[PDB]
Amino acid sequence: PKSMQCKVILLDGSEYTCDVEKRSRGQVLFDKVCEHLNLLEKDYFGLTYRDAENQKNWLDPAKEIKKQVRSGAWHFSFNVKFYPPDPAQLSEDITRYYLCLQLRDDIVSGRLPCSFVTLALLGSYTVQSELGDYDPDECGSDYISEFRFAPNHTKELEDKVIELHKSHRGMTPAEAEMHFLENAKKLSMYGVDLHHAKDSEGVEIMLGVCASGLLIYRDRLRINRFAWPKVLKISYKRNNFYIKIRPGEFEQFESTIGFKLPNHRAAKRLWKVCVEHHTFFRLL
Ligand SMILES: C[C@@H](NS(C)(=O)=O)c1ccccc1Cl
Repeated sequence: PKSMQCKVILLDGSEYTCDVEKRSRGQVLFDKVCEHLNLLEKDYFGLTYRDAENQKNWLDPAKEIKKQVRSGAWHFSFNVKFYPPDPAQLSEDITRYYLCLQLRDDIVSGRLPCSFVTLALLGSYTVQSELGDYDPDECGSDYISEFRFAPNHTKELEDKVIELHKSHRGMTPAEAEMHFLENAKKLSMYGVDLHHAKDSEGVEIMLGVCASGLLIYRDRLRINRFAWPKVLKISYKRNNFYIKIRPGEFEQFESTIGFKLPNHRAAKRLWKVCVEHHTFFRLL
């Protein structure tokens, strides 16, 4: 039996290596990674890989790994797939911990925009969790933390993290992690997966997929939002992604909104992430 070596970037930035039989389905690798992480609440997570145009794809746990990575290296990342709208309801602190690690990367990367004060508050909870109670000894007036807090660091931000850290004396890691989540979960881009698209008039938009529904970011003025109840059906054809919207009571006919995606693969990827999030919505 022939086995392929897999490399998985974990959310702490470390590498996990294991072997699976070469015809293995994604679930086999995912189960190994989750066991390594002592993770039981597995349904919120997934593995991604980078394709031959270097975009993120979810590894489908039901399909052979070889038919998804195809020509590429068996290199993957471990990621949050479904962001819980209420992290306080997860059963395990270790689940909340990995969710925090993912969000820290969402913030540093700029995928999750955050005000100065929220960047500092989130950072303050990360420090409390990681180092425990504030200590002046390892924090001079010139202190800069090893922790990455934001897409752009300033001395201002470092100082505000320290000032807020001082207020958390006696907080345990699980408590600090829960506060981090209670704040992060309220950010307007929490758990929003963004896709570049053009509207039916060829105007560049962003489509966001999340637990509550679909977002169309035409720009800062006019964000259209479709709760999952409002979406009748989704479809893709060629480079096109179409959404059917229920009529208001007594209107007779649903409306169709069409979008142009970069290519066929980008359309299919959007479709699949919408289907997966809609099932998520359905079962909450
Ligand atoms: C899961 C998906 N099915 S379908 C028939 O492909 O549109 C769906 C069905 C109703 C609303 C939204 C979505 Cl995403």
